Amino acid sequence: GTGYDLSNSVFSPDGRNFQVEYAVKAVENGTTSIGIKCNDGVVFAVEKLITSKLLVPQKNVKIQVVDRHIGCVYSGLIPDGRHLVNRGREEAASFKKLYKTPIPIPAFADRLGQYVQAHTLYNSVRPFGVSTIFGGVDKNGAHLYMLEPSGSYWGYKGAATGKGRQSAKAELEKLVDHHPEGLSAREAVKQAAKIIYLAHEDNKEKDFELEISWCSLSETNGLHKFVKGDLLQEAIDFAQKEIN
Amino acid sequence: MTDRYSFSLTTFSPSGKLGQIDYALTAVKQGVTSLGIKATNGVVIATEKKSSSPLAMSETLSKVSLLTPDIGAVYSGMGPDYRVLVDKSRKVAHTSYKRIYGEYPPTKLLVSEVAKIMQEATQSGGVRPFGVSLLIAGHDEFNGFSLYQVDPSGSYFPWKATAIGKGSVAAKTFLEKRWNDELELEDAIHIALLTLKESVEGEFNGDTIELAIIGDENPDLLGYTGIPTDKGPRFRKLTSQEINDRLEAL
Amino acid sequence: AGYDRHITIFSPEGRLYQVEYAFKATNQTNINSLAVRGKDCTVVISQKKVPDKLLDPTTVSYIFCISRTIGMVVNGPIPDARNAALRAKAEAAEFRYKYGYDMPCDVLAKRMANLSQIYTQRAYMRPLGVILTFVSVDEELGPSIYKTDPAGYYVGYKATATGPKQQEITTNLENHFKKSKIDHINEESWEKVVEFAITHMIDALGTEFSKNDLEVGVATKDKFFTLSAENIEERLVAIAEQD
Amino acid sequence: QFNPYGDNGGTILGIAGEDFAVLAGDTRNITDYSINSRYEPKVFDCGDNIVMSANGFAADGDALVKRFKNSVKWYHFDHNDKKLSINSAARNIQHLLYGKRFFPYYVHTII
Amino acid sequence: GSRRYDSRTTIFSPEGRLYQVEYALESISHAGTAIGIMASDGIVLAAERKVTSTLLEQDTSTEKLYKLNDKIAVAVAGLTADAEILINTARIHAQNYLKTYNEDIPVEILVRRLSDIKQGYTQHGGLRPFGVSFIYAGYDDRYGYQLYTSNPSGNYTGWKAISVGANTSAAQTLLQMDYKDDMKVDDAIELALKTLSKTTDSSALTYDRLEFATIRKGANDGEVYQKIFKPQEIKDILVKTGIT
Amino acid sequence: DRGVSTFSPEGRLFQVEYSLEAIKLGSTAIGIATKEGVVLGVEKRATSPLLESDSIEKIVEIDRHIGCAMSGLTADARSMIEHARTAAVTHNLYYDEDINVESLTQSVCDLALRFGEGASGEERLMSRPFGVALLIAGHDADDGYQLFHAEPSGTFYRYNAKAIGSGSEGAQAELLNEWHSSLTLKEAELLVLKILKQVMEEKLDENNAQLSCITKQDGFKIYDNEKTAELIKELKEKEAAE
Amino acid sequence: FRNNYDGDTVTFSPTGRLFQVEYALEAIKQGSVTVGLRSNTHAVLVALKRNADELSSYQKKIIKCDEHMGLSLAGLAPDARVLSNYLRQQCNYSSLVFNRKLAVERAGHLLCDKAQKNTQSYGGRPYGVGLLIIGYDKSGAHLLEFQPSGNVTELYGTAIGARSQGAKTYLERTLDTFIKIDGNPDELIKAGVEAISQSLRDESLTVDNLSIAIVGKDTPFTIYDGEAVAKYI
Amino acid sequence: LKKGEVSLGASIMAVTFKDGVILGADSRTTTGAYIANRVTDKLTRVHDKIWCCRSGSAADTQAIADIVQYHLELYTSQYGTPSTETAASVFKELCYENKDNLTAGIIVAGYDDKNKGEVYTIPLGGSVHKLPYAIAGSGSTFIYGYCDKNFRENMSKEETVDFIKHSLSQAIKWDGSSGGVIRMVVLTAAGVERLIFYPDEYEQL
Amino acid sequence: GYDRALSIFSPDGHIFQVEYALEAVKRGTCAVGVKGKNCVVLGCERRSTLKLQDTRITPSKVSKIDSHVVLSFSGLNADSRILIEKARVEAQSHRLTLEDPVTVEYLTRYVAGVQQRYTQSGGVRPFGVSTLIAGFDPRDDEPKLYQTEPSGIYSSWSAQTIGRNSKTVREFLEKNYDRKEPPATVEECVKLTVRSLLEVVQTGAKNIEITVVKPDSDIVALSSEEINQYVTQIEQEKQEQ
Ligand SMILES: [Mg+2]
Ligand SMILES: [Mg+2]
Ligand SMILES: [Mg+2]
Ligand SMILES: [Mg+2]
Ligand SMILES: [Mg+2]
Repeated sequence: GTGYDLSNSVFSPDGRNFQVEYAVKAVENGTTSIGIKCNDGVVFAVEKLITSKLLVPQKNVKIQVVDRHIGCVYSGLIPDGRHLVNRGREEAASFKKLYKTPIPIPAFADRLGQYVQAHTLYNSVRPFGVSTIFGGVDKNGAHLYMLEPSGSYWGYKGAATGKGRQSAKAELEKLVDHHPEGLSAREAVKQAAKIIYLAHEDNKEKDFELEISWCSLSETNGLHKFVKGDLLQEAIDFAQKEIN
Repeated sequence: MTDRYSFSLTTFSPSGKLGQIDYALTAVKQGVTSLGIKATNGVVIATEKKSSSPLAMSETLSKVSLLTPDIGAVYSGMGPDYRVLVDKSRKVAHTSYKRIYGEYPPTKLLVSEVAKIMQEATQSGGVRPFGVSLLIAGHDEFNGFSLYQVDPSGSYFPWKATAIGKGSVAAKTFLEKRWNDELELEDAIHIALLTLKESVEGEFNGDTIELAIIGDENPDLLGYTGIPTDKGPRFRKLTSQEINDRLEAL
Repeated sequence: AGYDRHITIFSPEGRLYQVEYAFKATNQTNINSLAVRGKDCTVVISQKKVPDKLLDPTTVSYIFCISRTIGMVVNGPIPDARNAALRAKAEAAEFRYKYGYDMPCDVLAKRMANLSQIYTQRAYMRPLGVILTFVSVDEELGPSIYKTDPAGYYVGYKATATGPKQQEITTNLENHFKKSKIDHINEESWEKVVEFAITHMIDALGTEFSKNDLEVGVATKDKFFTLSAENIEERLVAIAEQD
Repeated sequence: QFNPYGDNGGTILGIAGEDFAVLAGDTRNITDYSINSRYEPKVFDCGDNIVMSANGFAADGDALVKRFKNSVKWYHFDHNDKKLSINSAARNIQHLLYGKRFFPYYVHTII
Repeated sequence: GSRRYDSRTTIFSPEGRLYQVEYALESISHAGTAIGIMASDGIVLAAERKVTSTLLEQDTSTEKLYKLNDKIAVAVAGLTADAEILINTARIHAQNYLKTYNEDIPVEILVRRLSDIKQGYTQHGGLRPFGVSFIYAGYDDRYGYQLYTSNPSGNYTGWKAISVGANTSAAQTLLQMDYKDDMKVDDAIELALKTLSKTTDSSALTYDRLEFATIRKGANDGEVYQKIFKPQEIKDILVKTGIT
Repeated sequence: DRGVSTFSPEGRLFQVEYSLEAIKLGSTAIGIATKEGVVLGVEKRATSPLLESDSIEKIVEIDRHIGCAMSGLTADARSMIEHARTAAVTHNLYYDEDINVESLTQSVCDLALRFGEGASGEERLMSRPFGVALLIAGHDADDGYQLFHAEPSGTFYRYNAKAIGSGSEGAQAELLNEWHSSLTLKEAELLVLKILKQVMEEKLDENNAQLSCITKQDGFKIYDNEKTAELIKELKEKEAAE
Repeated sequence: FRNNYDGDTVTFSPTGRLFQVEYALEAIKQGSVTVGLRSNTHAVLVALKRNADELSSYQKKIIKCDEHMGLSLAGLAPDARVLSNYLRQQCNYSSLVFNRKLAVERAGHLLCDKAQKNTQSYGGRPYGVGLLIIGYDKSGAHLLEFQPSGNVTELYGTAIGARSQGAKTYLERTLDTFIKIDGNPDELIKAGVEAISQSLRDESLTVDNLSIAIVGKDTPFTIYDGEAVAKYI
Repeated sequence: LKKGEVSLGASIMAVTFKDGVILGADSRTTTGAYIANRVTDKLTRVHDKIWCCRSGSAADTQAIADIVQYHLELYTSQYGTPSTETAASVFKELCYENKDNLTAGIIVAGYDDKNKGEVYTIPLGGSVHKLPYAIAGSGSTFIYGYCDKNFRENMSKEETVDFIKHSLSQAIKWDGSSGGVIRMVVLTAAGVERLIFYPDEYEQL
Repeated sequence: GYDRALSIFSPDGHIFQVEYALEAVKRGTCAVGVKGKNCVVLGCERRSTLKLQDTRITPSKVSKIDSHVVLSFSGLNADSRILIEKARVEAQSHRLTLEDPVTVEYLTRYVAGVQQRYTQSGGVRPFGVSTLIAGFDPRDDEPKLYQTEPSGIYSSWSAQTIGRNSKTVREFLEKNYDRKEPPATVEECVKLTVRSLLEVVQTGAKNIEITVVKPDSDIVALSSEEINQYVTQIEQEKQEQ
């Protein structure tokens, strides 16, 4: 018979959770966002589509901070992402309240993971329609992670999700092969901007806005800050430069 | 989120059949054979240890369980369902009886308590029935020895001897011929071994069989001396060697 | 009526298809693992496959340190695996607080199996698609391997294997134990048991391994730990002399 | 033991004329023999041409005034900007006060 | 969602009938017949056992006749386990009334309460009804010997003679034939047994296939005596009447 | 099956639209707003001649200054009237004044979409929308005489005249043409009577129709049969002219 | 195909769509048009009100949430009442607890999260109304567009409802011009009316038809209805 | 302190030094003037290298320590080894949040490789104070002067053991609620060392 | 926890569960009530599907809600009990708080209200019962008779009937009951009632039960014999012609 894909927690005859798989489709129809881990931090960047000239420039911020050291960006259904970040924040606070130290990145990742996975356990809830790239700096280094609708997550050297995910991952694999030493946050910011611009070709019909942020032990103090001003324009230029 | 399944999963079909209960009974039919025989001075419950691999350590999986020092149980059906039914039965023996009356419950009543747990799985919201049938054997001061069978519906009945599972029809037949009301426990253990041999496909020995009796009080299994009113548990699982010794007198 | 294949209710044959489908999900990762017991240790070996060159190899594991003494290897999707690891860690800690002693591997297995049985009976809960192999060197029982599955079944093993190629590994181990006649590898050092393990996995799967292709956990009295790439290599370099 | 109340002093006075009304109150706030402030307003314009003062334990006074000004805000919301008349404001305040009948606002209010 | 799996046990059919109740009554019609006959000096309850064998312990058995009080008893037709659930709540209600009023509970009060519980499962809750029909035989100072009956719907009625379970139409016809308002218990016993004998679906009516009870006010005493016949006593009374 | 708070592919809530259909099967009710009062008239429609018509309550007082007429599954309105009355009295208690008619209306309409099966948002227990529409008419100092039509969808509109019920499409058409900013109470009563007379299956008499009005001076009053018979008579004559 | 995947919001389609949400977005499309636009000093909402017959009132589209913020609705009015109430409460809490005026960006964030909860749980139903939120906070003038899917966007101008696309184009053209109408409230409004009058078709905007709202520098959110919109036709 | 319950009285202190930190305490518990246990162990392990000295109510401190031990075991299983600051925070949370029903003055001392030795004192109110060394217990009043005069930062193990030994003997000398043996627990990179000093030694110093 | 919307609107504006509840009423024994000038009589037919009943005990079809108000019904017997019990409790609760027994309209509005609640509350199905409630308000002498139905709709009747074949007997009352001379006597009121039931029951004495309710808590159930005397006298004003 059929019908194994109408209710969330149901296992199909081949062991798949179809509802989680359709959620992934909502993520693939979304904007591309990436994360690049560097020698002492992480950089996140995302493509923001300009639906029209009426959108106020630089105001519809998509990258989010959790606590003061974690950055989160996601692709898919934006509201679902906000929902996940709100939980992330409650979880980070709980951790700091009881243990005093800000939440380690590996701990935080699992917190997000268990919550997302929880949404694949019952038919009364819908899985998250987003893949989230996040990370920051903690007691022992930088960490970058990517979380899928199934609740699956792993650590990354670079990560990409969204429509242009393939070009991005392609460009990301180039960086990891040429620079095994690591990448300075400065270069990673530039490279992230590049990767997004290049990835932007997978959606070349609308104009776009670049958003970058980073958390670096030397450039931001292990705190999350958005890339604004001089720093941002330098990366935009470097991007429109290596395109042709 | 939340268990919104507050409705019955077992409902009456147009023919008056309780679907899930009939299907649970079918699950019980495909299970290994277990039997119980009641003698004048004891009861024996037995089953085969269908080890699902030779790398598994068959001793770490007890199919014959002690519920109270004078009551034991065996089953045929879904093992995990039985395991949780045993935990619940050992507990209720305490909560609804020992903590109130200072003594362990009589067989029929403990039986009645397990049965209620099974019936509710047949009507409460959002659950399926238990896929097991149990044979509970025990003793108590005022009723003596007894053997009861409890089905997925929650119905229970007392037996002189019976068998459940795979070859229960053939076994119930072997038991009807061999059973009489003058049997000593050793004779029932014997007949139990014979009945089981026919249901058992392969190797028949003390490491592939599980037998337990409810008989005389075993002071050597009490663990302490000094109090004379409590004389020891009547439940005793036969060891691998005790079974073999009896298999040779076939 | 026909929805009997979507929730945990009996099919007309007395089967629970959702449980059966949960057993197929355990094989979705294409990772095999095996566990053997030494004279005073227990080792679990599990394959490690890192496809994407963008992943941080140090975070890809299906072996979890449940408590100071219990280790657990999961064969199944990572999200369900981690859901189980978290619960097991909580159960183990709570047991120690309440009862004053460390939770035995076998008792942890029984508990996790009982929770699984529940998902099998209650329609709102879906089974987790994972098989859990718990190992330790119990203070009363000695080296131990208890494995639980989606049906809520669990039992203890002399050794065991799990994954898509379970049968090849199992027949291999089975043959070794029929040949030696004992229920454990007769070596004193956990290092040799680890070697025995890796050797038999190679002999069984017909595959050669490097240091980044294996994942190893060892249980000894009072501790369970995972081997580093470098410790594994030393194991690999020691085996390339019998073969 | 913790005493939830205090006495911040002060005196207020309301006089109704034919076509006007005044509500005056001194400006000193005290605790026992000390002056907390020489200028701490105790009479407020609540909107809708209503002045109010809740004199006694100042924390309770601040709270009631805060709640009443809010009541006026919601009255407009819930009743198409209708003006809250003094007799209505009065009945409303009776309800605010009696709401804490068993843990009173230790104030004497005048509007 | 979960609506998908709900059988809706408490809805009306287009004809105003309760599906589940109608189906429960069908289940009941397959159970061994239980007969109750009311005399001027006692009541008789007789019942035919379902699913037996040579090996079943008839001595230590009770699957059809249960004592609810020293003055009230029921005969059960349907699922034994469902019956035990209800029987126990009835036993408690009887004791609650005794505690409250220091008088034994009048029969109809007990009957009404039980029926009301059955009715509840009929109008709210979403649970299947109890597949049981009861014949209540009891005595009290207001109405003397009484006999009532309740079914899955929760409707109850009173009778001079009644049967529940299999072959009711046939049994009721035979009862309505040989029953006389001035009957004596000894005479009621015979009729109950005669009736079962002619409606049994099995070979011959033998003792091992019966449960029998009478509630009599033995003139040489005062308290009403409920007697649950023992195997040998059923064999004895079966001969005197003439079924051998 | 399909949920109770599900949207249709057109963006309409299924249960609310269907609710609206049950309302089209109810007795007609008409309300007309003038500058001397608001008239509310309703068709009684007894299902048989043995029914004592005076026990048919389709026009009810909410407060001295607010009355209302109903059409649809009339039993559904009982809880609605209870709420409206309690809201008005409660408002008087809290504020020592009369509740505005819009406010009373809005309060009633807040109940409307409070139906569903655990609809994530708040706690709305009512398995289905209401199957009755209401015409609420009254007077307050700020906006004078008002007539409102409250639907199960939660939306309510202010109307100079409005008909609801089975003969509504026809009746509303007449109202559209006969209403003008200068009608008198007496003229209004007559119109309501006339239009009810037109759409009704049975012949209108004082026993199968009911009139009422609400005025600033006397408040809400249900016209007793005698007052209406005279008005009906006064109609037979005014129509029998040209 | 559809009745399989559109019965609850808790069900994703095979292409990753949320049909109940998309159907909600449709109710908005059958609602009357409303425009929002802002300069660097004021933000205006202009809304075409709709009636049922020619004997009824015209349903209000603008709701004041606090002295510095308000919105215009399109779609299911009961829902706008539910969401503007929340906004009123959130605005109130900010003032009461922090003595702070709620930022529009925050109001938007709050609205998005409230809408989302109704799209991930079973039994619920998405909100079926769209809102244009204008306000004047510490960072100036703001206009936000809220859609039931939970997507809230900050804009210079916009419009929602049936035929909204017309005014949306006028604004998209007139941007360079209206973004500079500083210190002149009446002009901004006029631009808003010009904008809204590009989505007309049925009739011409009359005195019973138009609704305008403005907020800004020294202007508390104020609603002009009927009588006072005469000077703008 | 509840009427009649066992009191720890005590003379407890924790002192950080070059190699790490040392905890010390007496071993007397009392119910009035009766010594309920003359050889108690007030040095409690909540983690391998995180210990605490208990004072106040015996029941309360055991209950609290039992819960901190649990929270830290679970922390460890999930996030690795906890810092002393984290252990102090868990202790604080329990002491502060239940201040109305508990009488517990707890000193938390621990060793880490990044932070070396650390001491946190959690007094009756539930406040936490990180210090070079801390003294508590009823016998502590008597050694405030002695301790402030003789403590120096970066002392050696030998010197620290001596300082703790002299301080507590004085504390034990004057306080009736302190007595028995002097127990110490040395926490360093090398491990955990348990020391015990009998009356005959400390009494005449 | 169970709160599934069982009564909901279908495409055409009907609530099936309520409509199906009515069908249950259509299958129940007929009940009729007609009022005189100083009395109300309630007649009911006895379910004849099975016979050998103990008339002494069996739940009567007409039930006293209080000393002055009675309720009869047609529909699910079990459901009637729930309504009757709620009514009896509310009757005592009214005496306790208002210091005066319930009027008949009040009691009716209460029962009807309960019926309606079960039509728009989650997890419950409507009552498959319609009732006839009759009696006299305290200190008043005008007879009262009301009828309630599953939807929760209620109203008063000079005479009314519900249950199987009610359509038929309703037709008998519509052209045999005149409000100008309502049965001016207990005797003639009873006769009219029996007459109406005879047009359906099909020649059966014990088949009809009549209950007569007069002012000031005087309620009596006529005996099998008292009624037979009526059927006889009735077969005369039919056979003489
Ligand atoms: Mg991927
Ligand atoms: Mg399940
Ligand atoms: Mg489910
Ligand atoms: Mg006023
Ligand atoms: Mg001392």
